[PDB]
This record gives sequence, C-alpha cells and structure tokens, in this order.
Amino acid sequence: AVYTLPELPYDYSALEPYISGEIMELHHDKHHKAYVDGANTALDKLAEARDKADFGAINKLEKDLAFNLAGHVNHSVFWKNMAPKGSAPERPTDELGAAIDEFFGSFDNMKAQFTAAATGIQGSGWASLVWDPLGKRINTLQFYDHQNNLPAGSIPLLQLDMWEHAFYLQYKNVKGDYVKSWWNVVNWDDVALRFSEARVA
Amino acid sequence: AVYTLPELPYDYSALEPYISGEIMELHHDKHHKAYVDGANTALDKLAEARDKADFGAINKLEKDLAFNLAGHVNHSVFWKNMAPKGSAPERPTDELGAAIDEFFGSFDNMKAQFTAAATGIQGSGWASLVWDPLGKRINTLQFYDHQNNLPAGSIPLLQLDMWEHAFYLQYKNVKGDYVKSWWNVVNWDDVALRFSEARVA
Amino acid sequence: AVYTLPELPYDYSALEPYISGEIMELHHDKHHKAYVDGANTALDKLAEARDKADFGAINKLEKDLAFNLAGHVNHSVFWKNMAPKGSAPERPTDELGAAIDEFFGSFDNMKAQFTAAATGIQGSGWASLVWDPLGKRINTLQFYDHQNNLPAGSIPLLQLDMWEHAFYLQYKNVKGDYVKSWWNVVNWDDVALRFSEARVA
Amino acid sequence: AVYTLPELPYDYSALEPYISGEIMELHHDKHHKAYVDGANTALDKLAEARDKADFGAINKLEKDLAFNLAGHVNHSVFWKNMAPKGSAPERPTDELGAAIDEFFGSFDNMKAQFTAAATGIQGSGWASLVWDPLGKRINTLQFYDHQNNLPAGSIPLLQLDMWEHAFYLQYKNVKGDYVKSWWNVVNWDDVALRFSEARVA
Ligand SMILES: [Fe+3]
Ligand SMILES: [Fe+3]
Ligand SMILES: [Fe+3]
Ligand SMILES: [Fe+3]
Repeated sequence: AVYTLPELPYDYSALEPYISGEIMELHHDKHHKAYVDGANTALDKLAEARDKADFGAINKLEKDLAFNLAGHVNHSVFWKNMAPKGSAPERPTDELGAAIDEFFGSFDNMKAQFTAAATGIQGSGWASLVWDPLGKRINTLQFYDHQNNLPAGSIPLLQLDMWEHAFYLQYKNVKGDYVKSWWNVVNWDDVALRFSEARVA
Repeated sequence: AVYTLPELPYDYSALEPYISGEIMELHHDKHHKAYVDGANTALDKLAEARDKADFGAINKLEKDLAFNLAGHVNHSVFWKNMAPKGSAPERPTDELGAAIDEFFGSFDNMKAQFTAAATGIQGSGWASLVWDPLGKRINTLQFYDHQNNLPAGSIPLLQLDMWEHAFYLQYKNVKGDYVKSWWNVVNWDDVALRFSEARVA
Repeated sequence: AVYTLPELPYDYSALEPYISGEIMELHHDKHHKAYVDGANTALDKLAEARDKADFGAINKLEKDLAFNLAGHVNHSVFWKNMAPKGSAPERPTDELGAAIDEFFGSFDNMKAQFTAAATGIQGSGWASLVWDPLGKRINTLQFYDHQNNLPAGSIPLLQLDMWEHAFYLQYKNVKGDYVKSWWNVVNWDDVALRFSEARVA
Repeated sequence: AVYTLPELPYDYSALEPYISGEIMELHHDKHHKAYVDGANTALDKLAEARDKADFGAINKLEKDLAFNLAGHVNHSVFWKNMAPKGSAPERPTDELGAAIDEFFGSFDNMKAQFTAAATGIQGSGWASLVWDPLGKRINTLQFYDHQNNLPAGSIPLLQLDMWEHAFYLQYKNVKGDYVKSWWNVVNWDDVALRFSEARVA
C-alpha cells in the first residue's frame, strides 16, 4: 500500500502514569490504523475515477483524502514527539531553545500560548508548533479536526492531540490535567531533529 | 514586517486575454495585500497576548493567522505559477512530466482530476497539486477558503484560485471557461522548480 | 420536484441604483437555480441509497443536501427581504421596532452589529438576524458559506448575502459600500411579518 | 441569565445498561453546563461590544455564540429524546409513523439512513432527524461539531450525539454498538410531540 501504520517507538505503557497504555493501544491500533486504511482507500478511488473518467464523487474523495491523510500525518508525528519521562530532556536546548526564545520570548511564553491553543479548541483538533517556511519562523497553530485551520507548507514540529479519544478514558472532561501531564513526556530531541530538517523550507 | 506583498513577475495585463488586467490589479493590489496585513496583524496580536499573559482571544488569533497566512501563501504561489503565453512550454517535460504520468497515468488524466476538483468546490476554495512528503507522491487537494481541507506538510506545486473574485468580472458564473483559459498561462518551469526543491525532502 | 425556484417579487432592475439588475439576473437565474437543482438531486440520491441499501456516499449526500438546501433557504429569504426604495419603511416599527430596541438597545446598535458581522466574514457567508426560539430573543449570526455557524431551530428574519457574487460586478472589493447601499432596499414589512410568525417557536 | 441548564427528566442511571450513569452525569453536569455558560458569556460580550461601539472581536463572538448555543440546543433536545426502556413504544405510531413511511419508505429505511449518517461522521458531530419547513418533509442531516452542516430554519425532532464524550467511556471506539444500544431508549412520544408542533409551520 501507499501508506502504512508506523509502530510505536516504545511500549504501550511506556508513557505512564501520564498517558495510560489503554489509551495508547486504542489510539494507535484502532484510530491511527483507520486513517491509514482511509487514506489508501481514497487514493484507490481517485485512481478508479481517472480510469473511467468519472469524477462525480470528487468532492467526497478529496475530503476523504485530506481527513485521513492529515490524521495519519498528525498521529505519526504525535508518537515520535513523545518519550518516557527521563528518556529525553525536559526542556529545549541549543538551536531549538534559541529559536523558541526568538519567536516567543521564552520557553514559558511558548508553553503558555501552546497550552491556551490546546484547551480553547471548539470541537476536535490539535495544538501545533510549526515551521513557517515563508516567514522563516516558528508559530503555533490550532488545527480543527485533522485537516483544517492551517497554511499549506506548514511543517509540524510538535503536536498535541486534543480529540476526546486522546484523553477521555483517563482525564474525563478535564482537558487541563491532560495538557499538564503531557508536557512531562515531550521528546525535545525529536522536536529538535524536525526543526533541523524543517528550517530548509 | 514579517510578511511582505511580493510584486508580480509580469505586467498586470500580460496574462490577457485569459485573465484580464482589471482582475490582476484588484486581485494583487487589494486582495493579496489584505492577507499580508492580516497575517502581520495576527502575529502582532499574539505577541501582545504573550506580553500581557492574556490568551482570551487565542481562538480568534489562531484563525486570523491561519486564514491570512494561508491567503498570503496561496496567492504568492499563484502569481509565480503563471506566465505570459509563449514564455514556457504548454506541457510538462522531463522530471515533472515523468512524475505526472507516474502518479496520474497521463497529463490529460491529471488535468481532468484537477479540473473536477476546481469546478466542484462548494464555497470559496482552491484546486491544488501538492507534493506529499509522507507518501512521496503528487496528489491533488481541494482547499476550502484558504486554510481548510489539507494535511500539514503539504508542499504546493501548482494552485488555481477558485474564489469568485478571481474570475467573476470576466467569466461571471461560468467557472468552467475560467479554468479552461487558465491552463494556457500555466508556467510549467515554475512548477518544475517547486517539484525539484520539494522532492529533496 | 420537491424544491422550486421562486420568482422575484419585483423586476430585476427594481433595486437600482443600489443593486444592479445584472447582478440580480445572474444571482437569481443562475446561482439560486443551481441550489434548487442541487437540493433536489441530493434527495433523489438519498432515495436511491435507501432502495439499494447502499449508504456509501452518505457523507457526500448529507453535505450536498445541507449546502444546497441552505443556499435555497437563504436566497429565498434574501429576495423577499428587499424591495425598491420608497416601497417600504426605511426603519422597523411597532413590535419589531420594540423587539430590536429590547435585544440591541436601539436600531442603530443593531445596524452597527449587523454591519460588523457582514464585513468581517473570512470567506463566503451571510450576516443574519434570527429569532432564537430557545432564548426567545433576536440575535445576529454570521453564517459561513450557506450552512455553517448556526444553531438548529434558528429562524431567519433578515439576511445579507456576503458571497462575492452578490456584489463584485458593481462594488468590486469594497464590501463596505455594498453593505451601506443594501440598507436602502431592506423591506422592513417582510421582516416584521417573519417576526410575527417566528416568535411562536 | 438568558440560558439555563435544564434538569434531566429521569435519574442519571435510568438509561442503563444502554447508556451508563457515569456518562450521563459527566455529559449533563459538565459538558452541557459548559455550553450554557458559554452561550450566556457570548451574549454578555456582544452587549458590551455594542455599548463600547467596538466590534473588533465580532468574528470570535459570533462563533462563540453559534457553537455554545447550538451545543445547548442539541443537548436539550437529546435529553428529552430519551427515556427508560418501557416508558414509550419501541416504534413510531400514528401521525409520526405515517410521516416516516412517507419520507423514508419504512421505519427500517429511516433507521438505516440515520445510522449511516451517525457512524460516518469525520470528526465530532450529530445525526439528526429534522422537519424541513420549506419542503414540508422530514430529512436526516449530519451536523459537524454542533453548529455546522445544516440549513437555517431546520427544526430538530430526533438527535443523536456522536461526539466521543457521548460514548467513549462505555463503548470506546466502537461507534456502531453505541448507536445500536441507543435505539432502545428513544422516546418516540417526545419526537411525536415535536413533529406535531413543528408541522404547524
Ligand atoms: Fe487522535
Ligand atoms: Fe484570490
Ligand atoms: Fe448568493
Ligand atoms: Fe455531547
């Protein structure tokens, strides 16, 4: 197939007590898998459309593609953005740390802005730290669902899943507690790597 | 300022009779300029939010940023994607040409899918040919407004503005005639350059 | 058919000089007609789906229905909400006038809020004065496209089309001039009638 | 206050085993309450905007109003649409029953279409049976979030909450099992009452 489900870079319960293994198992094995299958199906349908010269369902297929592919991209980044506490730095350093200070003033300011973007979402969505190739800077974006509210060319560096399936079983309606806990498992090494390769447009 | 209004790489009337100079002037001088100002204003507002430590309007600011920056990005690519008839080949060649046949079967198949995506939009939007870094392929996407219905990381190669302001003064409600005439001014050299630079992950 | 295109309650050029007959002709005969045909097609497709027990395109059909039916409802109200200047009152009176003062403070306050909602839209949309059956009050809503950003049960009283096709040929990019001119042709008698029948849930 | 949190017409655990009491408590006491507060706050902010004559945040306030009020409306209908098994007939009768056969062919056909609309949502949303005043018929709509994908004037008759918080704690990712169990607690008497009152234009 074109798209494949990546394996988690750690055990399902490696993020505990911050994120339960039960959520990790359902989130990865069920939800992420659905997006991969959906993105592949969308491409197969578009190929069939071209062969028969029948683009009647083009509007449906383009949304199926955007929704599922965005879901695949977002989750793929999400898994790598995390690591068991202690396995990675608790704060950004070197170039990344300097860039964050440059575009947000300080790490604390970026954290506050990112947290506000995460908890204020009206519906399903993501809080995202991206590299803007046009402005050559790091911005925070608030995705709606998986594929809305973002400029083309945006390169994801750090993402936080704010869909209810990401925290409900453990934190219930208290999304604030989920966000606080999540900061403990952010893999700043992964974010630093993405930044190193992203700041080249 | 972080964002700047790029000058057109040709005269306002250089795309006639396909796209009138009247539309080119209003589209560039008024519409695009508004998105540049809006993107700059959003960043300024976010900076003030951090200094004041008040993120009450975070939802508004994140949408203002995404909408305006996406408008700026989309129009910036749009201008470069076009050139006076006779300036570039009327059909993709070399590496780009081979990639189009690989991912769509033929140039005609690509045109058909792109055209269907452009004319079927329910509301304002864009038909877009992008490079998908994850699947390492060229896909067609149908943007809603400027910032919706697309996966993060999508690299724009060729874009067609389907907002009514882009064609109404000349083609009125007949979207099909607009898209048909537009193919005549596509600068395949610019698209090929973007593909080359995008391909290098 | 289930849905039919209503005829304009006046001649195409009756709203001049405020709204040109050229816009009225295209807007009614072309755009509105498309929504009626689209809504009817959506229903036929859903019927075919039930017969064959094939709901594969349900997501597409439900959006086709919402988009087109909303477009039909919005435009149907829009035509009746207008009348040649002098043929109707220039300001709300009696119950309607009292209700507007009650929920907005004054006619001028309602006009300012409505105007701001109309000119600030990011993309295609409508500025709408609706009756809220749950709160038993009159509110202003900002529709996105035709079918987004509104509570179920909302009863339209006064609507202003902010899609670019509604003003571009005459006012170009200056949506502010369009809104100012539009106030001159509002049929307050039609709005008063809708209010009389709407305030019953 | 303009909006108030309605009390449940039954005990929190009266819908078991179909819908757990744990979900009913969180759903009503936490989620619904938040939408009521949000709708009230939006109105207060709009009132302040008028007094200060500053509508700079109009786009934010109109979305806050639509999102929260729609959430309030949707949940208010949702609670009344359900009742303990045995309280009402398991199948529509009389006027409502005849209307369902007229617009869907049969009760089973309606259930199939409604179920497909409920399980196919890409993101948060609702499956809704509404009375269309323009076409004078009963249609099924698929809401996105709380306030998207619906025509103005739509009168809700029967609604099913498909947001993840509505079923995750009990059914996890298996949306189909949730919808299947939900049909057992549908209060057809409430739906029939809404149809009667909606029908009277
Ligand atoms: Fe997720
Ligand atoms: Fe444009
Ligand atoms: Fe219109
Ligand atoms: Fe809910």
